Amino acid sequence: QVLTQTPSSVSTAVGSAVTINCQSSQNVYSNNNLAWFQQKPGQPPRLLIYDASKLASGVPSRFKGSGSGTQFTFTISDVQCDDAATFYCLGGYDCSSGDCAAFGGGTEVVVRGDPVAPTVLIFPPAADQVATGTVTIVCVANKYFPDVTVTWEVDGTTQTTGIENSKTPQNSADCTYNLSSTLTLTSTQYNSHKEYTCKVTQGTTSVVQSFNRGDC
Amino acid sequence: QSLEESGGDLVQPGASLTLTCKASGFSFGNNYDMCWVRQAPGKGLEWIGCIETGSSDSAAYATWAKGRFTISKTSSTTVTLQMTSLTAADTATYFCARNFDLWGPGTLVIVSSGQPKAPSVFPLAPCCGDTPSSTVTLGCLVKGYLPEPVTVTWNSGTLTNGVRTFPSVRQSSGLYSLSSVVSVTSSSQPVTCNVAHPATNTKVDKTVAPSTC
Amino acid sequence: TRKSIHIGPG
Ligand SMILES: [Ca+2]
Ligand SMILES: [Ca+2]
Ligand SMILES: [Ca+2]
Repeated sequence: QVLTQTPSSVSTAVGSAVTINCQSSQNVYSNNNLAWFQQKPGQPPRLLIYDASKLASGVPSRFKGSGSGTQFTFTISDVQCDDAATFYCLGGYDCSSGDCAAFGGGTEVVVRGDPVAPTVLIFPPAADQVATGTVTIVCVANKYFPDVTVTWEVDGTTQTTGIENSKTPQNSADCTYNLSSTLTLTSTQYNSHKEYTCKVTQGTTSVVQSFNRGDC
Repeated sequence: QSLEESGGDLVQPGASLTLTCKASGFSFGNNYDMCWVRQAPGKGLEWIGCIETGSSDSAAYATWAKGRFTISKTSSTTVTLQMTSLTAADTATYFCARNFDLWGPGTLVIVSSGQPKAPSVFPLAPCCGDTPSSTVTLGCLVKGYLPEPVTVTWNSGTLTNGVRTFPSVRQSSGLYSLSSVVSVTSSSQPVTCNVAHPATNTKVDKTVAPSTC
Repeated sequence: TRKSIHIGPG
């Protein structure tokens, strides 16, 4: 039994409605043993709808499911920043003719709220770091939307390697992200340069933070 | 009424491992479908199998699991998942659930021959020369650990607001790194990050002071 | 005998 969930991702505005589809290779048990879940990062799934269209106790009525047999849809009305998550359908099947259950592959829902420009912080390597032979410089972009790009520069020269980025989940209140970007170099490399710059760009507006190695 | 899974661990390929699902505020003497579901890092949910705790007491499995894993009711408040012949394909968080309605927070299983490595922790503070005032954001960089996860708290869990702990990234070395930062009303609290790494049985504290001059 | 999986309130 294979349950095909589409789309794999969607971006939608606060206040819109949004729809997800699930299509089954065979009828679910009694034509309606089908459920929908919401899952946020680091958390277990939360049951939203069961029996195709019944609302789980305590779930907001702007969540709605429908369908029967092999074709099912799930719709969120009046989308909120709090809804940003991954959603899954789950089918229950006749145990005597195949497997008892199958999950769909998930839909990541990104929610577009009001734009916010980031503030930016740069952190020079702690003194203990250079001794280890490698040095990691950390840049943080706080509370922003929509997405940004990050550029590292060392003495004016754009870096093209040694960079890793990590982004938080969307804030449940205002849709904003936070981002950490790290630049990693050998101590030899670090000691042979002066100015270290982190540039965070949103549209055509950048915020730039820098330090000099010998100033910290 | 709640569930908690335990027994997650780092194990070598070929190993066996038993996870436990513990019930609180109710018991398995009533009729429920107690099921196990897993999720590989960054991937989707996958059904493993179920045991009914009522009459019939039926165990059923996904075709891929059948014969390699068992699920059984071991007391009025415990259900187990026994796994054998583990490979990297089995690395995941493992959840148990009651009627797919009540869920545990999950327990992590990592199958790998890699050897554990404890994190180095370094403080993060604005450059000596960064001007006043009012607020200040401080942090800890947690670098070079294996395997996941680490847990970070501030002042032993009493500092909770204004904390951002970024998801880990697997660096070019093969080891993991993350940062945690916290905004604190400036020139006040010396704050301390507590970094625990269960795989190496280590816990490190690092006290961070704003940069004076 | 088990027919399927049970989802939701019993
Ligand atoms: Ca798609
Ligand atoms: Ca599945
Ligand atoms: Ca079976």
